[PDB]
Amino acid sequence: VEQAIELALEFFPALRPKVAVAMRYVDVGMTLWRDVMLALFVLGAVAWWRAMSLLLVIFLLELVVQLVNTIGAKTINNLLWRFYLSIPGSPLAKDFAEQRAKQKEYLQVRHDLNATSSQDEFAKWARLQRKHDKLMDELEKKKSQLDAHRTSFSRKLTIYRWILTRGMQWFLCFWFSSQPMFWLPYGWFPYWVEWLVSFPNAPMGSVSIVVWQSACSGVLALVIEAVMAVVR
Amino acid sequence: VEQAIELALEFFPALRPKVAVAMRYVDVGMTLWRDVMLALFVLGAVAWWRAMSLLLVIFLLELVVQLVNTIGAKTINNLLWRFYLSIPGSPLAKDFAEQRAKQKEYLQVRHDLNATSSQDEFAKWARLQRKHDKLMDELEKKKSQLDAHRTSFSRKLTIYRWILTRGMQWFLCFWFSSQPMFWLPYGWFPYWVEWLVSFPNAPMGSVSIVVWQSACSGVLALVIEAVMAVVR
Amino acid sequence: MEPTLQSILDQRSLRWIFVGGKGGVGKTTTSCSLAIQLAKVRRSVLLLSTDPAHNLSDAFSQKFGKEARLVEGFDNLYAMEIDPNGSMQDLLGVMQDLAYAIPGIDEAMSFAEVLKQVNSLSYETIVFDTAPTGHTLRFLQFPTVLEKALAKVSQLQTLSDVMEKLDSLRVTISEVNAQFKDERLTTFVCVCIPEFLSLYETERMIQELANYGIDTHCIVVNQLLFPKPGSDCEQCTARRRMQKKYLDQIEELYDEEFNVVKMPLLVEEVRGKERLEKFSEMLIKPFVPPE
Amino acid sequence: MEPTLQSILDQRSLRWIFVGGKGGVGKTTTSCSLAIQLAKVRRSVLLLSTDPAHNLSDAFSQKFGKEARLVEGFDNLYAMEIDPNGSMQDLLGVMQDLAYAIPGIDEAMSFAEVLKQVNSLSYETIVFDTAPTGHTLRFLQFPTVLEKALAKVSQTLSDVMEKLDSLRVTISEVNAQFKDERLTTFVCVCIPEFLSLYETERMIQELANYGIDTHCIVVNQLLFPKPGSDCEQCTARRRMQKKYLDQIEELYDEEFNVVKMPLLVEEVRGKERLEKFSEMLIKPFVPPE
Ligand SMILES: [Zn+2]
Repeated sequence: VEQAIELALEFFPALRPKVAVAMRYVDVGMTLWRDVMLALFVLGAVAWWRAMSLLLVIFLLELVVQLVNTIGAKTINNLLWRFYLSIPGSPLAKDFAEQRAKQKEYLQVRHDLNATSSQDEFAKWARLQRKHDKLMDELEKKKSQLDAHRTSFSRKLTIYRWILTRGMQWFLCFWFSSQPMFWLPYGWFPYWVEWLVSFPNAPMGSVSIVVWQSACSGVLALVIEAVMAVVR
Repeated sequence: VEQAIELALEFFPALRPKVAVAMRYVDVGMTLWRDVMLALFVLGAVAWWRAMSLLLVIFLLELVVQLVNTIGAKTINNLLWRFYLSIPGSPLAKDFAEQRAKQKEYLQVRHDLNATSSQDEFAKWARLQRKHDKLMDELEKKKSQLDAHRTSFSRKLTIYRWILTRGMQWFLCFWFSSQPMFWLPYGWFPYWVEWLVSFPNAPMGSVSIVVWQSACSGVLALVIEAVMAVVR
Repeated sequence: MEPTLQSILDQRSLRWIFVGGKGGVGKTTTSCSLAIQLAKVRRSVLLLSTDPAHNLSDAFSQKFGKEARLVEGFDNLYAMEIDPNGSMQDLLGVMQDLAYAIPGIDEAMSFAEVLKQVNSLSYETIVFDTAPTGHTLRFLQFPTVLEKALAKVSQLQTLSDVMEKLDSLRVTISEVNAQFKDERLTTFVCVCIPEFLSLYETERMIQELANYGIDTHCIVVNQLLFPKPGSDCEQCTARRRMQKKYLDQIEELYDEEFNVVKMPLLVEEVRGKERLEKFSEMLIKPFVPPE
Repeated sequence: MEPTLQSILDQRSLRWIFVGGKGGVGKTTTSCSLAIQLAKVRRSVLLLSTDPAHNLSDAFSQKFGKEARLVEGFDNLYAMEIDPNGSMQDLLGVMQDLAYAIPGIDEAMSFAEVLKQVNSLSYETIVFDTAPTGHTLRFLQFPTVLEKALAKVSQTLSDVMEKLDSLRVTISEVNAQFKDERLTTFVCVCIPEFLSLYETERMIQELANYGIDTHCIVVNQLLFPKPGSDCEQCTARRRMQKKYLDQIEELYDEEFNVVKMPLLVEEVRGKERLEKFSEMLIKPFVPPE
């Protein structure tokens, strides 16, 4: 991984730059491949103004992939925090308020503890200390209860979002696959490239919905990095 | 995962067996694919008795892949334990013996501590307690030292074995690639199957060494599970 | 409450008596006084000491060892001052590494064979005495220690023999810990003296047994000097004045459901049979002057 | 060794003094007795106390609040018997939620504002008083707590972040002002019984486990036998008090100093009565023993 301990063990043995140069040329094909998918997405986007619904389905999936990028796997539950600071009919938020109320009596008796004297109220000293370790055990019982419920709620809503994400990531390819989305100009692409359409059953000469599924995330991704120039 | 809580949340919404049936047919292709690799391993095994050295190279690589299966990533260092209980010229095992010697004085003075009395030798009481926490700090210093050296030695020898493993996993495909390993009978396989020989530069109608690299691990793997019947 | 230990005499179902605290209080005098006062109305009472102050010899001018016996002047006084280090002398190499694996192993095995020697005979009741608390209170954790020990060796000469021996230690210590929480035959008393820290660590011990589920009802104090009529030392007056200040706070807590045993310091380190009888008699009839 | 505190006297570059221990010893009377002969040769000495017993009210019959002042009969006695719970009074929802992960917040803020007011002026030396030890020396963790406070977060938010950064650099320089050993000292107290010797011995290696030495140990209530007159209690009490007293003579008499302070009749109050008690810390009275 470091390419330094591998050189520290390369001394034990006694060509390599030929494969080193021969490997790096292959990435040019995939970068210009994504650049031509960028140009065909530009020409697909111009054709809608002068002239359907599935493109808007991809339009919503772009904001889904954006939230996939600017995901806070904790901050989604930070939205769930104000989600559950709202409902008064919540059973759990009632005990959450009782938790904060007990925290108020905790800090209150701790103030009365340190305010008290260890000389002439030693009986009240011990009664405070007993109430102190009385409440100290029930404190983290709620930390075991509610944070358990919270991480289970996260495990629910991860899949609850994941269904809405990958259901559209596999339905688009299930249905409306043979039905051609649009027809490529005759003669622009070699025969072997057109084959891509043939494998999902769509008629030869039209495009499928994959590069629209996966690589359109890169299309807004540069606009995502445009926002990286906006704030920073 | 359970497909029961997923049905408990399927009631919130209002086809599915079409994808259920369309998915299950794909595994037939991979099972008959492994059955034809089984038949080609049978015909490759018959061709050696009536007839070389690279088959013995694969023979050693089979025991390498076996140790890859019955790998103990700790138990390799269990071999390293008796490896380093052997050399008297080791610098580290000298301090390991000094560690056990200090452990002997530790338990000795701890016995003299608990054997002593806390009333009439209170100066010796404190001198014992001071020597106790004197040695207690130097105890885990060696646990930080030698176990660090041990995990670094493991990180060295993992790659030291990994070179001997993947160097034979790629050299074989580098050299002796165009040079044909053996010739397929004329007319048994369709032209498209012969495609595999054509890509590594070996002449059409002969085979290369891939299925011998990866799928021969399955050949002894059932014999590996034969050992699962031997002990159990 | 009733300022005596008469309720300790009255329950015939009592079997085990625990007595302790911290140093500087003279627990041995309380121990032998409790033992001899128990011998008035009991059948077979055995004392046992593990504190390295070999004090019962000084209590009776007679050497004792690793075997019980009857001492003179009594038909019920049996004791043997033993050492915890004898089991490690029995260890005197892999078991030393096991003793390194967990900070305590051999002391529990010594305690176990001690209790097997205890339950070998047919004795009525027994009593105890211990060291400072951090090395004392781990005997309650000896079942958890042996649980860790068997969980360790279950992953780790014949090993089946020490497996069956440790299983016998397991079931024996489970019967002992089960007998601990029954509370109809196991009691505990603690002692202290009128100053700050002596009173301080006392409630720490009480809340310790509170978080292990063992109550008590009796707490003894020591050296409570009451003034002689007429005669006075001028520094003794101020010592008594400050002594009452810490006394009344112990009244301010433990007068609800505990007992207070007033015991004055005598002029001599009380030895001899008859002197220990007169010293023990005050634990039934409480002396009270007008104060 | 030397039975006095002369090394504390002629140093004159000291700035910080830590004196505590355990209760029932009258350590505040020892601290005032130290400070009296402290100011006899000095210029600007300030007392600070934080124990909930307001002992300086008993010491001078004059109430001290949250501001320094001077009491009569002196030109240098300055003190303010403050409470740390005023910082809790200063905290009377996220800030109150911050008490969960770290149970100690207001004590570090109190040491902030107090040591800021201390280092505001140019006083020569200060004196201190503390709670019991496990609640005392947890203040040494304040650089660690503020370390993780700055690690917790790392314009209503960043301004307090810069304020806590100023608290960070201030507490880092004051902790750098601690291990110098030419201005920061420590004296512990004890009394002749078992447990006081026990927890004092437990106290010493704690400052050894933080890299702070000591050389001065004070004992208290050392009873002396009266010639001619005799009490039968005091004989055996003298025996018991000697028994531990000789045990400490095997302990510390090679690199520590032993202070003999005998008990008196009453709690010594008032200035002129306290002066004779404060006299014994330099000229040690010694009967023939
Ligand atoms: Zn007297």
